[PDB]
Amino acid sequence: SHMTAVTLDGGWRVRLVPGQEQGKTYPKAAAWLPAQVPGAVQTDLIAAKIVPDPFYRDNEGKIQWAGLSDWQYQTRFTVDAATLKREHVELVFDGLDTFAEVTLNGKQLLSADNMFRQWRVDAKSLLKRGDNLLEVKLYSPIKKIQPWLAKQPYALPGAYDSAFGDEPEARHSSTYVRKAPYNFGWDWGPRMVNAGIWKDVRVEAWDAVRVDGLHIAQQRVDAHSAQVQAQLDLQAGRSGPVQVTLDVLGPDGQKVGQFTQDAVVDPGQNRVDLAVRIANPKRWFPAGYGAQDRYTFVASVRDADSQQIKRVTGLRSVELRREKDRFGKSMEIVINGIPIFAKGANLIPLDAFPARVTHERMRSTLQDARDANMNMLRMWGGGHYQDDYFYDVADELGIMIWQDFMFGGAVPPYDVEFRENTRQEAIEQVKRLRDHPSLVLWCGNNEVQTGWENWGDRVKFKQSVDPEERTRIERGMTTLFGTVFREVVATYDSDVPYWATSPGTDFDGAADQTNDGDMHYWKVWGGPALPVTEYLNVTPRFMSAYGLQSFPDMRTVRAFAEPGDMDPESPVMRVHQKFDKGNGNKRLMLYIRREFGEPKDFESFVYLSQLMQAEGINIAASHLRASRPQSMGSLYWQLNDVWPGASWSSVDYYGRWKALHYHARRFYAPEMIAALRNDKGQTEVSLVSDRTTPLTARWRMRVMGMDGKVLSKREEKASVNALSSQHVGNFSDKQLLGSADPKRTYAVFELLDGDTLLSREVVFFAPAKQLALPAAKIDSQWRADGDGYALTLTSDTLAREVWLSFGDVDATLSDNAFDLLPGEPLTVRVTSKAALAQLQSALQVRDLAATLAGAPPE
Amino acid sequence: SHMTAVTLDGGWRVRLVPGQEQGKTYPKAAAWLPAQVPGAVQTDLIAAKIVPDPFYRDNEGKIQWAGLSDWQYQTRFTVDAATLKREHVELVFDGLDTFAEVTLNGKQLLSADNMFRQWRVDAKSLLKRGDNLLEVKLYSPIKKIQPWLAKQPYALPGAYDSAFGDEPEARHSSTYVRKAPYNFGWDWGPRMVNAGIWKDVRVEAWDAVRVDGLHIAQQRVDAHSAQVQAQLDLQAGRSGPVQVTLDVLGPDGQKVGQFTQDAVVDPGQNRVDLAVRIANPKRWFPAGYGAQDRYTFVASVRDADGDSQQIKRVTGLRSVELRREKDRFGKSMEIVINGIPIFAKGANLIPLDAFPARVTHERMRSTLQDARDANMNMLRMWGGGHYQDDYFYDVADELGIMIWQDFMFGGAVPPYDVEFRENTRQEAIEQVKRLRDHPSLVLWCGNNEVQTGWENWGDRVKFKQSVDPEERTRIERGMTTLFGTVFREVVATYDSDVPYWATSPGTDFDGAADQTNDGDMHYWKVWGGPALPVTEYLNVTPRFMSAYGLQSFPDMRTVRAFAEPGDMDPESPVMRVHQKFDKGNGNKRLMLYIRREFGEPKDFESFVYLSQLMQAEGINIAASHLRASRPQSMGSLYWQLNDVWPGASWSSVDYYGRWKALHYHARRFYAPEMIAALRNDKGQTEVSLVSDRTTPLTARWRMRVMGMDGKVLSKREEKASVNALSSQHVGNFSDKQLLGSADPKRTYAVFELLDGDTLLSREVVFFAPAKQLALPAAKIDSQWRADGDGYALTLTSDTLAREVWLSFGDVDATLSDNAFDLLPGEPLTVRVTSKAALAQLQSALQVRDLAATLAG
Ligand SMILES: OC[C@H]1O[C@@H](O)[C@@H](O)[C@@H](O)[C@@H]1O
Ligand SMILES: OC[C@H]1O[C@@H](O)[C@@H](O)[C@@H](O)[C@@H]1O
Repeated sequence: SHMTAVTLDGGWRVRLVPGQEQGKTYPKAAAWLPAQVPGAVQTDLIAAKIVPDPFYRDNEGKIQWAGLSDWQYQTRFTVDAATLKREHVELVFDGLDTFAEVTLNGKQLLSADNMFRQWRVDAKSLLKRGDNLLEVKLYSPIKKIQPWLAKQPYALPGAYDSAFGDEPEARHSSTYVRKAPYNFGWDWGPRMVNAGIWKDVRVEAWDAVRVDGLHIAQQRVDAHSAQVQAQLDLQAGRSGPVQVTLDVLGPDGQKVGQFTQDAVVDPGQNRVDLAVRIANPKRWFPAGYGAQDRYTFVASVRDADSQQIKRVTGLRSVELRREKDRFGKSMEIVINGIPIFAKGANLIPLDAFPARVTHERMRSTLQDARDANMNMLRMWGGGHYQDDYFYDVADELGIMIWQDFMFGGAVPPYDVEFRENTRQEAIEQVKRLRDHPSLVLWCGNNEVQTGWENWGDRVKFKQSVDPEERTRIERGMTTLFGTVFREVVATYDSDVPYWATSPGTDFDGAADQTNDGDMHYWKVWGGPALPVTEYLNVTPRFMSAYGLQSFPDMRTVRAFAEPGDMDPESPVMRVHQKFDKGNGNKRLMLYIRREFGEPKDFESFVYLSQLMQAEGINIAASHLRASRPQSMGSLYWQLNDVWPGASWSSVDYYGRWKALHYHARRFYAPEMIAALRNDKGQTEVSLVSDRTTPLTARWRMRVMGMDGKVLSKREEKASVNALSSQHVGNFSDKQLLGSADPKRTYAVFELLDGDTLLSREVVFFAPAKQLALPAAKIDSQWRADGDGYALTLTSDTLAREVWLSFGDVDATLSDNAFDLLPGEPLTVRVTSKAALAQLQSALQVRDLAATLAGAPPE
Repeated sequence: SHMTAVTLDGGWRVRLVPGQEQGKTYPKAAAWLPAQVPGAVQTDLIAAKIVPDPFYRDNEGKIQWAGLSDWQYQTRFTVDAATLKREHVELVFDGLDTFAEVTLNGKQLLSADNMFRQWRVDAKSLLKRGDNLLEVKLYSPIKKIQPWLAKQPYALPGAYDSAFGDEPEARHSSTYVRKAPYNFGWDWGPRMVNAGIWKDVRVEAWDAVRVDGLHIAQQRVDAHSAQVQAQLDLQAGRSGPVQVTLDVLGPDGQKVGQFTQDAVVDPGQNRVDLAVRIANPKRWFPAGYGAQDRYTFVASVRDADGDSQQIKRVTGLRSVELRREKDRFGKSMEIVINGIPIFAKGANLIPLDAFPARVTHERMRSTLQDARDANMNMLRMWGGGHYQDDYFYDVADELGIMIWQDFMFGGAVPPYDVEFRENTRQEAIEQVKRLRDHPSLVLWCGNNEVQTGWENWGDRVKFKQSVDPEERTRIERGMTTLFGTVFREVVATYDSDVPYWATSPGTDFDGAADQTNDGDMHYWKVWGGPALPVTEYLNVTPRFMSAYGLQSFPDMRTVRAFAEPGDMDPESPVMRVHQKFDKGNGNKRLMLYIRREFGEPKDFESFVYLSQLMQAEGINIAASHLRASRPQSMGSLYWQLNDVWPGASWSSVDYYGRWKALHYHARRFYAPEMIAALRNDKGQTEVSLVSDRTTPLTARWRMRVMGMDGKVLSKREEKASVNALSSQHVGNFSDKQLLGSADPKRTYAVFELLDGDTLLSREVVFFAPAKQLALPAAKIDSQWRADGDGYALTLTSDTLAREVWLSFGDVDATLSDNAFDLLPGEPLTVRVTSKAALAQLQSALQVRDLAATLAG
């Protein structure tokens, strides 16, 4: 009949290839173990209790040997009556990580060398009735490449040194292998050089025609119409007639149209195209700009006996607008003719072990983005291309994906074999992902050009080789990221833009400029470690990375640590800090101390760390939105985590929100007031509106003594054009304070519609550690709210950065890390299965002033 | 209703833009003078007798001012009431050379800055009933670019210095303007920095829909079927229905398919694609590999008003593969057409005139027929020229001459600014869309010699090592983007069934340019550089040879056309002006090669003939060697086919279309079945039977060793079976075996390939340079016979006569053969084609041979 597929994900065992030193050291791993597919031998070893959980305390080093070893997977499967007589029977590996040799009933069947490629092999003649034996050998990429690398004239500038000394300094095998770069350890992740059959394996069988894919190519989309072309790829083993029927369903569920096309297919590849025009399309818009409407395209193929394939897709135009203006050349994402200031963050993998990521976690990550008012995530090139399901959720929720190809910043080799291996990966990933409306941009890599131009080790490298070799290496990069990826996108996903490298100017000129293209800014946190107010002096056309570190939630810390470890410079805490080769808690202390002095205890440390991060990023993100149209994007580093540890994330490994993620919802709000005080004692006030209509609204400013008294009060009408930022005042300290003590005085700025409160920013005139913050009495009052509750908070005085917690009880909050103002109640919604009485007793309430009180000197 | 178009080519006049010093110097140019459109102001001046013909003697210099000046074209044209009532009225310029500013009824209309671009402009609101005043101002690219260039930190390497000192040394404006590189002077052509409206101008008007193009996109083609997509590009002003009908006609003009598609168009651009599958297609094949079968696709577009417009494409169904596979010689490079690996046999094609606008269809056709007649299957259209006229490509489709199409970059390092890059991208798009449906265009190529120059030419090396390394990286990046990304992407987007090639010679940016074991090669160590003996050709065997050559002078009639008796000396000022290699001192290099083989020419006419013999025989060695080496090499494109003006060059056919000896030899060394008998410098003669047939060749070959005095020394004959598409070595003979102590100065060997009694191919081998031989004194008998339209001329020599050359003074006549060897006693009949009377022909007939030329 039609094609069939059977998944070979069960019955798998695994062990060390016989003869390795690791087999003597780990004899249990020399014998067969149950193996997960999809999975990793690493997680297989963990499940079998041969090694302890590498995420817990200091166990990271105990599993490093597995990445240095060669592995042998085995399974047995049966092929039945019907299957063996089909005209085609193929084995299909969706993911082999990475250097793989596949054997079927003892005969060599496939060599593989790309974690991101799908491998399809003709199996029919080698199969048999009943028991078949499938074997997959996986070779350590470190062990494989290093002996070859040791013999080379030079090693290309790579990624991170091994903390375990199993690779030479500045001689990294990772740049020579198409494998997720973060597997080799990063500056927020452990070194887990995974080996695995990390995606599904199938037996597939078919007769006359195989349906190789469906793509809805959008040719032009506007409000009047969408002209699309449904493109069907068909493999035929012989020449014959086919009949294709295409059904098109609206977002409402209605029936838009039915379309048919007859064709004769010929042996090999065949393309059958059906044009569809939709009048007055219900287009797909990013979050905050309308509905995430989508159409469904269902095609059937009758050959000489039918077959079904379905594509859900969203109609929209995408333009990367780069227009000359007074700040140079712009960079802005334009969806359905709407210029969208990009609001979001950088997305890294969801786990050190990618095969074990649940749908729930993928969905949760995106819903977190959504709830924090983000409209774009950048999928950073040091990770892996995501699961289909992840992209489904981004389509549904309206989170735009800026999709890096998976180059993380190492300098690639220029040999043809590497290039062509990478091309086929690119083609496969672009074909896989192209029909997701959320995928609006493709980007060749993370930071390769800017590293080559600005990082000391690249600069030293490129000047130490002969200039003729430098040209070869640069020609390699230019071709890979300027031609190969660009052409794959142009061929297979032609309606979306391509970008050579982030950050860059698409190879027009140099990387990382402030008046053209995008920028990653790291002079704050990294490098000279400048004060966070320096963020106010940087304004590129698009900021695609910047950030600050903080510790995860308390619950998360207890999850990888035990009381003996509860110190910023404990061995276990050090292991969980990956920045600045293990001594990055000093950098964190630097920033914490500047604003808050010395934390009283480890609890306050975690909190202050999250405040330092949250308040720092608020400065930058607000500054950038306020600068429109000078800037048109803010993607902070980073959204998420791979493991329990310190990082730049706003949401930790267990989905727990940091203070940053709650602040993010505010500074990314559709209507926002920015009031940002610079180091010159100048406070600039702007009203920002992402609305497509005019905003008629008022704003007010109030100057307050911390003793509770009002000093001055101003209010004005405001008319803000659509999609703009309007500067509405610029106030020196003298103007705001008069002779009032800066250490005892603050300012409140609010934006209102009618008198519904849209946004608020509270301004201070000194580092918090120098303030005379009042001691707040905060009043709790609960109330049923259906399945959840309403918690109302009232403070007699200013309370800064109020943090609500419930110990180990499970409850999430509509808001947290907020300011309370004198006599002004704030109600949050508490979601929890726990009863009112238990949330009563569990509730802990922390604030800045109470936290700073009783603190030691520095 | 349906779109209408009026060509605005009549009634132009032209003059210097007022206010220039040249207006004082050339008062007649300051006044209005008739202008020809298409044309050049240069040729308008010549027609007006304001300057003498720059092709004649040393008149080149007298017209240089015109390239340094700004020009004002003007014409009046009428627009009727109906046109003004169409929904759309546009002016279209197919070609402005180059920096142009267009004005209509005194209002600025269009700025243009690319010779190779088409410019369409909305004109309707500016037009008026009755008379309209159209003006085009053209600005000298030199005068415009040089003051800017002078303020730059460096100038990019590229092109030729001005022999007239009107641009500083190694600071060339041409690099920065999109204009035919050879206009600024080249090493076989004069400096004619043309300004002109050099292609047609039209007023076009349309209502509901404008049909912007038809393209037949070949998806897959084999013997069993061709799956194609007829792609219609429709411009609409308003939303509404269209019905498209498509007729498909086979090579015999009979309908092989009929198709219908309805669609609704919307404002702007629309694509209507019709899938067509042709069962058992009659595919297009290159010359020598079958018929040049073509299908005609006729589309009719009924718009929403119910009006119909027709558009047509004649095309050829064929698969093209650039096959590059690892083998014992490295990595191959061969073009494969309809599954047949074709050894490429041909030459490099340059423009047909220094003034491309006056080239006739007749000259285009004749150029391609010459190639056909010399057994060529491929011309490379070299990037220093211009994209050719539509008609030229039609004729190539017709005759089966494949075109290797360079984009028009000739070797200069280009600047890396975005504006230049995007200007060029639009030129690429427009050219690829215009040319894509010619089956003859089988490959697109980024440029001529940019990479190999950058890597191997002293001035580029010096230049790139002199700038800051960060600047070197910026320039290299600009190149790699332009030639590696932009052009590749245009071809992939708009002509995706043909291969793209970043640069000739090269490896497509995989690695370095000009390798012997990967990609193609331009080889110039013979003629150029160290100037090696021509037998060194036997030592050079790249995977594909896409340029190489030797110079010669043009036909004596062509020489007489541009020089007078007083000028007939190779070092006369006039002959030097017409020698453009090495700053006019190329006759030194020419004499080097001539003297090496033949000694000192007797007189000037002997100099011309020996120059042609030197070139013919030298190229013979190389071309024969490359074919005999198959599959090590899989292409021979010699530099060059043709000329842009009368002068010394590497061409085999001169500016007036007169065949040189090389062209007659080319027909022999490119013959489908060929015997190669090649003696190297160590006295070893390798004999190969070369067969381009797609079937086994069952044949015999033979050899006869002869004394100059007529005696027969030895003979041997042998049956041979030659595989399809192959070269078979069938002997290697030392001088000792061939000569057996006979004097090498007094002995020759004849090699022959036969099929049955039919002689297919003959090679005559010698054992010493001609100037060392004891060539016998030949007595050549000639006898004429009427042959219907023309005449049969039978020549019979009593001794060997080498390289017999037939001519008729200034009497016109063409020959079926020339520059041939006569063997003692063996008559050769040549067909003589001529309007002239037999009486005049017999009277004018001159017979030259090598021994008599060398006899002093
Ligand atoms: O250093 C924090 C992060 O900053 C980003 O810009 C990239 O360089 C990442 O690879 C890195 O992990
Ligand atoms: O030197 C003769 C010719 O050689 C070719 O390879 C190119 O370099 C041409 O530009 C040149 O005119």
